[PDB]
Amino acid sequence: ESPSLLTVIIEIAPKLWTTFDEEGNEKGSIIKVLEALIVFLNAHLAFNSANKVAVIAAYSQGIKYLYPESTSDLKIINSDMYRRFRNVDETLVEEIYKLFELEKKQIEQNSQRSTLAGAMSAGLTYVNRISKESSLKSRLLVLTCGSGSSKDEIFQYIPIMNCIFSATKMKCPIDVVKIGGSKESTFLQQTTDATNGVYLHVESTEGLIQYLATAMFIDPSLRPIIVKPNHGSVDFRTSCYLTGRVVAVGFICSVCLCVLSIIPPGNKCPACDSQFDEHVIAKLKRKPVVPR
Amino acid sequence: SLKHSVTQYLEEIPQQVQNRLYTSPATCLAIYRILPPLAKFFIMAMVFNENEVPLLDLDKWVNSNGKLQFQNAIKSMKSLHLLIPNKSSGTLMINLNPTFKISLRNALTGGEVQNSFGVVVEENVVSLDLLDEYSANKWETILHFMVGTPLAKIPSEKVLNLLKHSKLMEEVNSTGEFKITNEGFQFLLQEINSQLWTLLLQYLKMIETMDLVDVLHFIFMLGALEVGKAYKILSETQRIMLQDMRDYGLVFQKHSIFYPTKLALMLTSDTIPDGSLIVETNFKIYSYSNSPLQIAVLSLFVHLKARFVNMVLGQITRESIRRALTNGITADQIIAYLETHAHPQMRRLAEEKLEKKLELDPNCKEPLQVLPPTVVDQIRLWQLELDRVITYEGSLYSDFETSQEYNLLSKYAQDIGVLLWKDDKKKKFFISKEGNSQVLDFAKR
Amino acid sequence: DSLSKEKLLTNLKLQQSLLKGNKVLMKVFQETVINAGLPPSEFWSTRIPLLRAFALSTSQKVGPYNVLSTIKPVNKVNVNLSREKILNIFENYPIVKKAYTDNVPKNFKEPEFWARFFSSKLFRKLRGEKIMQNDRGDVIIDRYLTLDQEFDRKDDDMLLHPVKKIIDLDGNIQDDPVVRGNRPDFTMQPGVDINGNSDGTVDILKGMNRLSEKMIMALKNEYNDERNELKIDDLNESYKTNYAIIHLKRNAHEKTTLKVSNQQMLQQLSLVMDNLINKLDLNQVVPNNEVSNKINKRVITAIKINAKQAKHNLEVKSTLPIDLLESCRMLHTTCCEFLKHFYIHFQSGEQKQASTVKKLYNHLKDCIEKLNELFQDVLNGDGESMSNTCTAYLKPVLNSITLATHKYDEYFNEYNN
Amino acid sequence: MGILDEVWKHKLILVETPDAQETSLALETYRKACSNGRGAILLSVARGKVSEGIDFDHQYGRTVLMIGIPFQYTESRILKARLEFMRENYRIRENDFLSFDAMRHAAQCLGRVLRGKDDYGVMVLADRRFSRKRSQLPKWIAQGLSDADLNLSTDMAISNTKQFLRTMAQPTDPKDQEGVSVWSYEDLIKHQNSRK
Amino acid sequence: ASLVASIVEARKKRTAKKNITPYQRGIIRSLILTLDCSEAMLEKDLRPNRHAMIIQYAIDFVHEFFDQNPISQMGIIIMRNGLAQLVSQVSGNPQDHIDALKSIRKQEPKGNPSLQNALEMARGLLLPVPAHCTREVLIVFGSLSTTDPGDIHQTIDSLVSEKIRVKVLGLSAQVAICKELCKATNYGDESFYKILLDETHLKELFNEAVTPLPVNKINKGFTLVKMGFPTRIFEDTPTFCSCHSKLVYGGYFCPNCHSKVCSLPTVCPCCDLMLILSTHLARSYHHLMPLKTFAEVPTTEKFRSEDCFSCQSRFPILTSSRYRCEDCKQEFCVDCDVFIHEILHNCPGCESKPV
Ligand SMILES: [Zn+2]
Ligand SMILES: [Zn+2]
Ligand SMILES: [Zn+2]
Ligand SMILES: [Zn+2]
Ligand SMILES: [Zn+2]
Repeated sequence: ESPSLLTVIIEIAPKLWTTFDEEGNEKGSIIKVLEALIVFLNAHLAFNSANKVAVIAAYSQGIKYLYPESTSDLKIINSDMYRRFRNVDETLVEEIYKLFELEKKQIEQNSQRSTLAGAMSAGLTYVNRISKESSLKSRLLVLTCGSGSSKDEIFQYIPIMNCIFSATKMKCPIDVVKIGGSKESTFLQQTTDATNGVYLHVESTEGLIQYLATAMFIDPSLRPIIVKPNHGSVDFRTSCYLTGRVVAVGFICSVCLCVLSIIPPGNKCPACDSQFDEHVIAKLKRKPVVPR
Repeated sequence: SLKHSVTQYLEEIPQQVQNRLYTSPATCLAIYRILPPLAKFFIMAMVFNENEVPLLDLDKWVNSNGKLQFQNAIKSMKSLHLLIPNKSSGTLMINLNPTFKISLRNALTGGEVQNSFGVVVEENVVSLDLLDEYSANKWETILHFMVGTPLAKIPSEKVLNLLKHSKLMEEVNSTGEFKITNEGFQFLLQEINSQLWTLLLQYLKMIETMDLVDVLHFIFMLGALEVGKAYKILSETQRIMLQDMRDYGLVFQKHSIFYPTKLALMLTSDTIPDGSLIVETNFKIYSYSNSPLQIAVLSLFVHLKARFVNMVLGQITRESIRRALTNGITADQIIAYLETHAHPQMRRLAEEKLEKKLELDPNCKEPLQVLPPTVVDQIRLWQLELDRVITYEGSLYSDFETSQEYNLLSKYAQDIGVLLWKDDKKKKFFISKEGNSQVLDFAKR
Repeated sequence: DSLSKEKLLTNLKLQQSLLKGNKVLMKVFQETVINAGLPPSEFWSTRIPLLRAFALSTSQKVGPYNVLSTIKPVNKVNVNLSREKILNIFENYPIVKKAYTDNVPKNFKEPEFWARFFSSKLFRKLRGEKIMQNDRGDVIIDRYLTLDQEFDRKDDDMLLHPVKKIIDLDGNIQDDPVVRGNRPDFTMQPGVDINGNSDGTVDILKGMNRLSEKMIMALKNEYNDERNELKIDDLNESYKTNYAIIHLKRNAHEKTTLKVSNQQMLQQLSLVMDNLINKLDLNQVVPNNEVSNKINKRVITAIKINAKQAKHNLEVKSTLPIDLLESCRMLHTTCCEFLKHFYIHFQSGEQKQASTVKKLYNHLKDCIEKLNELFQDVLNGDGESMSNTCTAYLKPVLNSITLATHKYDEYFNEYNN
Repeated sequence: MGILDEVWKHKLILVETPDAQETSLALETYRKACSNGRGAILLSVARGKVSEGIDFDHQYGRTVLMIGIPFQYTESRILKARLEFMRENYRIRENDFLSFDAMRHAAQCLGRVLRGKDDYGVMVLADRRFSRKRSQLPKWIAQGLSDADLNLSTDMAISNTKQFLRTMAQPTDPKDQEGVSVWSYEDLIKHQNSRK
Repeated sequence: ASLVASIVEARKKRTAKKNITPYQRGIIRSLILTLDCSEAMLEKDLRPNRHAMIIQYAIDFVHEFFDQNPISQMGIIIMRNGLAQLVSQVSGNPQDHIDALKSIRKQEPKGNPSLQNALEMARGLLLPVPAHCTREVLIVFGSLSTTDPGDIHQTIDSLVSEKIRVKVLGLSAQVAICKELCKATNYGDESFYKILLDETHLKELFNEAVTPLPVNKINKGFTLVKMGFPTRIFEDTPTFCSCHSKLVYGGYFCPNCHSKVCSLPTVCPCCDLMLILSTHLARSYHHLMPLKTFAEVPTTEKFRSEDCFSCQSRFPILTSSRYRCEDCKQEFCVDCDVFIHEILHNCPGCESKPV
């Protein structure tokens, strides 16, 4: 039908990749992933002649517009392959080596924040840019190494929600590929379910070629005539603000609107300092009255 | 019907000849480009595992909403002999063509290509200045030759013979002149890759043993080729028709190094606007387009006035209309050009009028013509007033009896495609002279 | 007024009115109280906003307007009377209402009356038409002329009121009671006819002024300050919003219900940069077709599972007998109504609610037994051919109902036991 | 003609009664009608009792239909004797003095619209002969009287009035008038120093 | 010379948006749009007529209001022929009011308005409304007058006493009584009686009315509210729903009383408790966390970068179009500034910059 603007974000982080390859033994698994993605973009740009690809990597200190080159020469790959495929693959391996050399250079400083949401947002802006230029399908791909330490998704939660709402406005499914020890990533699973995206988690770096060639090929040209393969289901619930556990039925502030599994101490808001009404909370604490 | 015509031709190509075509990765890449999305997905899934599948697994995977499209994809898949579906263990065991499979695999991996993507010399030069200019020159010469406006640079004698034999732009030997057939105007209406594909289909049809699969593989890799580089001059049949398509201006060859122009790229794939025309009830032309080719083709069916930078003006006359009509050029062809040359403001006004008339009545009691009938139906009324009769000439069988027999004989002619007209109420029908003998034999039996 | 919960429950006539308005409300109410015998106050206790909305919809009335000015004279004339406008004329002109009520129920017909009315000069007088002795009017309607005149006098007497001195033109002209000048112009004074009498334009102008005054006093119905009046707001301070901003302190609890080292990650990083600059092969990515076959098995299993999920993608089409379908829908509906009312009683939390809770518990038990007996009926009507589907269709409301019963029993054992 | 019946459908109509008391009740009615916003129209003589001490503002002073030149009654021997005496005394042109008095009565009629600078209003001149009298007219009045406005018809009068209403229906930034129209104490100080 | 006019227009525009505040703004909303369908809106004076455009704009308003703020109920009462007619009760489903408005499409606007009756029955409809819900009414009006049965000032006093605000979008010009309503209801503010100048301005006004409004400190109602996240099931068997009493394949399940529903964000029909998703509550967090404006750096000074930080394009070169996020110290293009300030609700420069 139409050229599908391909959007691929690769979450590269040595804190995750070192953790994964030390947990297992597949050194160069990230290289295997990169080669698989090279074949994936080849299969995509051979599926359609103009389904243009946006490739962005988010490193530890920030993000990088990988494909294409900025608005401001060895060949590792073979010379017998296709021209456009070779140009893209050579450009990406050059950009990847430059980013990895940079990452080796500035390895020793510490930044504990994931940049996945910012990378996703910048990619969505570029999707707006491409779609506003000249009619193009929007499909967003994330590659993550989930074997790293799940430190704090709490600050990541809000912009991820904002990105979900934006992609909902933009009819862009958010398809998730996870490689890690943890089977489940709740926010990503919720993201896939809300955006009609595809969630998938495995561990072995082998067979990802067949995995994301078979499953991760759904385009908006043929989305309604393809069943989604996701098996997990999400309650769309959140952990409590002061006890950190998910709540089924509970309480939220009339002002801050944060989930309270229990009564806040001092009857004041733990988010926006609103003192509440004692008769209200006593009625909330009321037991039912039962006949003797 | 370009993919339909090529797929039909390859289905006409036998199974092992198809398998010979499926040997090389460049041919497999071009054919994969031809395949529809469902079959494309199927083969890219199965190409990386040597696990044959039964049809039941694919059927369970397939959502039934697009099951007709799935049927089309697998019908093409089987009829191209790209599949080997056998009822193994009672189940229709699905198997891709293995030569196609491995050649696609090597093309995707960048593995063994045997320079099917091209025997490369890689002496790149500028193409906009030599290749594009010579290409535009030669294509301009053949295009104005095909227009009929006078031009000195005649085409090759091979293509001249192909035009003489073919029903495209008839070089009528009684007149000694190339003459616009209705098929010639179809070619004029065609897209550029459509014109190239019609030309190569006709040349492949006329050419015989010159190895047909050599021409096929060479055509597929020539489509697969890239612009602006020198390459090694391969099969000799491929080389001599390569020199032929050099004389067509497709490649810029320095008699061994050859430099393929942009025409190979357009043959491979496609790449208040230009070509947008404002219609007028006064038949005035407000074209947002200009070329000497545009004037040359507008000379056939439009009375023009002058040439300016984008502003080509004129007035469509009924003399111009009937000049188009008397060439055998179809009014449907004319409105094909017209409806491919519409303008934004007028089509927005037409859609506003359509949405206004939608709420009043579904039929609107108006003729079905979306382009504004104030100007557009004036041609369409002239289109209906052009033909406006039905002529039947030759044999005719009359005064049938039993209606039975009349329906039987008439139905039989329709089945064999020799029936030209019938009337239940008079129990009469007309059949072509070719089918006369067949109908008579059936009547006796 | 008619706005309390007691008033809305009291208005049985209005309750019957929107009852008769709906049809599923006869169905529901009939099952609720005619069939199940629920307290109809508690029936209407849920539908209180609906009752008040119906009341307020029925309760509004229009504002006054110049109905005689909207009357047009329209050869011949055909009466095209509108009853709402006839009552508008009645309300605007009680004299015309009186002239209707003492003549039509006594002497002649309504359309004959209105033809006489349009013929009458009293109609012209009450409208913006100057009376003329050339017009004959209608004698029966024009007998009310002096009655309308003394109505006008009484109404003007009513309309008289004292005036503020801040705007009192009478005080303004009573500034100097001994002004001795010259007689003002005939042009700019109220002109008269030849014989000194007026034409009556002052009468028609004071009449339309009386119409305006009657308007504004109809507005002014049952349903010092000059300091505020003379304020010059243009030289005053601009109003500023007292809207409160909000901050947000941020301290979230961690999610509740081995550690890597820089040396080791640096060693691996050095090694993988070495591998990166060393080599990269696309061709090695092809799997072993056996672990890949297990991947095929996993993928196809996921496809089968989610396809069976998608296989069950007006209500659904069903092969029920239509009567039993309606009966089971009805039973589901009244069970839902019972359950909602029982929850209303339970979440209320009073000792006054106790007998209500007990009785609704009994009703829920009765509904359970009736569901079971219905299951016996579809049992011996189907041989459990699709009586299984009947049981499963009525299942989840039954599960919620019996869960509520268990909750009631548990809280009974909590408090009493 | 029954035009007043059409006028009934939009606003009330109030006429200057010869009784000042009924006129007072009438103006109270107009006041309350513009108070509730249902709208009303006053009909008063140019020299009539309303015109000499009653102001109208921000809904009361919004638009005025001045009807023609308010010339005095021409055939007054009293007026003619006045004209003769004042011409004999101060060499006064009689027609010019008549235009002066008409003039000044019209200004008295039209001066009761703008109470504060926040108010706004539109003025009409419903006579052909007014066009020669802008030089007569008061300076601040005529400074808003543009040269295109000297001879207008109903259509562009309506269009300009609608656009004026659209214009006056907008808020205004205080920065554009904080030093040129409205003055603070510091603004007056700065102006006084600038005078110094 | 058009760029100088554009620059001074942008300056006079940005003078209003210089002050950006984190006011407490209402989330539990209660919005009523009454419609008049009278003889005034029969004017074709704006194309095609006022009735058609207010229908279309109300469709858009319903969509935008339910998208941005799904945590409110919407009621519509039409005004026609001296009567105010309720056509849409307050509900969580926008589609009901969409269908009611589609019924309003084909019927004919005629009559005269009565804001007294309209606001009175709007008050009565707004009467059984909980405390946290912010009762506010949008009123469209085309007349310059209002026929009424009785006093409006008693209604004004009652509405002020019952803590309901109004905002009037008049058509022709200002009406003094509507100004009085807006001022007295709105604590003396004049920022609520708004008059359009064209249909584009009407569109902008409707978009402005979409947004939540700030609340007052004196109008203090700071409390908690009980909430419950339900669970969605995907069952093989169709099942009867509690709300519409019909067979449903799927449906959420009640967290408290374990019944099932058909739509969200809705309250329970059985345990009678509100059920939402965390997406719904996080939907207004841009209102809860506003975004600072981005400053163009001047063309005279030296520049940190010459191409856009976010969209990655070259900055064009008289003036300098480098909108700087001072919170992240990065300059951006106008397109990215628009997208981040309106569509997005995060600054990726501040996402990359660690705190
Ligand atoms: Zn809070
Ligand atoms: Zn339902
Ligand atoms: Zn519940
Ligand atoms: Zn940018
Ligand atoms: Zn920033």
